[PDB]
Amino acid sequence: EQIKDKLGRPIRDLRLSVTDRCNFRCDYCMPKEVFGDDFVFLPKNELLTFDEMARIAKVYAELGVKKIRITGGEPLMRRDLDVLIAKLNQIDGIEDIGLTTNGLLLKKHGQKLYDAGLRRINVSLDAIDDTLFQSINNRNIKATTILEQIDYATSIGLNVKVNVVIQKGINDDQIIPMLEYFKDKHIEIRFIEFMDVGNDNGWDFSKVVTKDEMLTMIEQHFEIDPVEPKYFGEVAKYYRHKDNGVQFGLITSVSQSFCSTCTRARLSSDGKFYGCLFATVDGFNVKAFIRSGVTDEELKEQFKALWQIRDDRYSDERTAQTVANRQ
Amino acid sequence: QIKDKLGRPIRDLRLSVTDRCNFRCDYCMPKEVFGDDFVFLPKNELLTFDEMARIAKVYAELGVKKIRITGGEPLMRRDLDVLIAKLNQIDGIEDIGLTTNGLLLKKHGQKLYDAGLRRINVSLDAIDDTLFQSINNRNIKATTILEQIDYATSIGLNVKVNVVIQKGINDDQIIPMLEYFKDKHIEIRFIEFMDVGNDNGWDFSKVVTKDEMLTMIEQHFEIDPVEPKYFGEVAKYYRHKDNGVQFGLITSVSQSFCSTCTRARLSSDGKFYGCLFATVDGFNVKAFIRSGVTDEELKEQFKALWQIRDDRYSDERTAQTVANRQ
Ligand code: SF4
Ligand code: SF4
Ligand code: SF4
Ligand code: SF4
Repeated sequence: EQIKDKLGRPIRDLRLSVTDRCNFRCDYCMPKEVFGDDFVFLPKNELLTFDEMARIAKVYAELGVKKIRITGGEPLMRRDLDVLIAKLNQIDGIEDIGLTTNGLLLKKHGQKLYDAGLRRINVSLDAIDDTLFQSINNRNIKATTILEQIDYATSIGLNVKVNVVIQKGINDDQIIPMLEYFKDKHIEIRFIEFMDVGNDNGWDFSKVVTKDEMLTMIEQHFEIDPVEPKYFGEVAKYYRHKDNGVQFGLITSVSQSFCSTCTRARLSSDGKFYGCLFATVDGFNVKAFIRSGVTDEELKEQFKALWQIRDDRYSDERTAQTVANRQ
Repeated sequence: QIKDKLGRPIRDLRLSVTDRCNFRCDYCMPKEVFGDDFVFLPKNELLTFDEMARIAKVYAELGVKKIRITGGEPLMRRDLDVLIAKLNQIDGIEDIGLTTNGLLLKKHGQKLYDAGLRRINVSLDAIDDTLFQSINNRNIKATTILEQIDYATSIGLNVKVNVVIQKGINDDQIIPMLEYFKDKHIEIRFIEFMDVGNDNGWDFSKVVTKDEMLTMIEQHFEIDPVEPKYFGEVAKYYRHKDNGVQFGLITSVSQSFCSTCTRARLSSDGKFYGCLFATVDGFNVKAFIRSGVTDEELKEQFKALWQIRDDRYSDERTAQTVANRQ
């Protein structure tokens, strides 16, 4: 029931990638140069079905999983996503189901999602200036559009948090406007440090605004009290606006790596297992495993086996290398 | 550049130099355990200053740049100045530190300075005179150690103060001690208390975390964060907005830092440990060296001990505590 990996970390979260498609082409994720006109995405049948996803989640739930986060791609591009949600909403032990999206399709699908049980979403928005944000998504989408979508999602009863990845030299200046806009809207926003491994290969701080620097900027425009961790392994450092009372987080993904508390399992859109967001090599083929015909007991012992040999710790590895890189 | 099983390099050597002490702290060398009964290590079963020197030279070639002298109380070791001198003559040990309870600084502090000591850390767990004797159990007033800190400063020694905080015992010293050392222009640091429970996770009942520590301080003081002085700096630093004196908070438990841990350790009886915690007896350096061995062979041996190191005791606890809840 509680299974731990080789670093003593229990399994708690399941990340389900639902598609390899996206409606954006953001330079650090799906740059046009690689996913341009030529690129073949997965054939529809090479994706896991909703039934398969639900059966996988049922079994991980028996091994201690309690949260599932839906990702892609842009998840909202996957047709009938609401059916997935309904089926995950029927699984004992799963207490939270989240989704992250760029939000463009929230007016089109939000209600169906909500109807099937979706209550929380994370929206990725890397800027609030329209011209900057188009330079980031590369698909001519205005930030104003996404603001509108966020307000729709809110209006229908979704709780919305925003995630912002900051790259020094690109969206530095988005921090204060975005803090402001979402303080107004009583919405929790979170600024994430950019992860970029140089040639050495430790962390490339060239760009890279750390939590510490970000904080220096913030405190000059807003008056703030830190907010004590709700629980023990909690990733984001939170701070409160004295006003008001509205929270925002800072995610020290590079300056202060958190592999020691990382309880996350991942299934990719092509149905393979990964024990870390980074991975150069193909994972165990869960998809082909279950398609060969297997019992639930068989699946469960395989997921258990996969977690018990997990020792991923990519960021810590980059931190140790970075330190070693001071010869 | 030699690295361990977690890609951590060797950069720091901690040289324990005695097993003796002039205090008898309840939490460390209580009179129950180390009474007047106790036979400490005989002179001859301690590493000599020459083997220590020898071991530093070799570690230095594997990348060690810093040496911290400890023990129980380092200043009870014989002619500590002669060791400090020899260590100071090795390329390329850049730094030598020493942590003491400070009692003997008026006695030995100039000898040490003359020899090359420039930096020290004084352990002081209280500033209140009554409380403090209840801890050190040898009738030593905090004020006595304050005075030693002052003398050490007067002769050029750069001083820092380490306070470990336990919840039921120490709490109320945070603020007075920040006030006293802010006045004197001395960096003080408050360390979180490490203590494992039955379930083998952290025990927070005796902990005042960094985060809670900061709420007590921000009330009494006007404060700014201070950017890490370098990636993976351990102590979180803050400064008084007037004045400009910095203090530190060390998050032992609320945030394990095993991933940056580059510390090799040698005990008073001459054993190597890769971690401050460690049940089993460590590889016996004193017995090795004392047979017939060359520098190249010593180095090979240290190089091998380090390449096989996987210690991460605090992360282990951290992960367990996450597993326990629940
Ligand atoms: S929207 Fe998200 S998934 Fe799509 S390219 Fe941008 S970062 Fe990637
Ligand atoms: S780098 Fe991988 S192992 Fe570390 S916190 Fe991120 S997902 Fe977890
Ligand atoms: S002074 Fe230090 S070594 Fe001596 S008993 Fe106290 S804590 Fe232990
Ligand atoms: S617990 Fe051991 S490995 Fe971890 S930082 Fe402390 S001494 Fe180093």
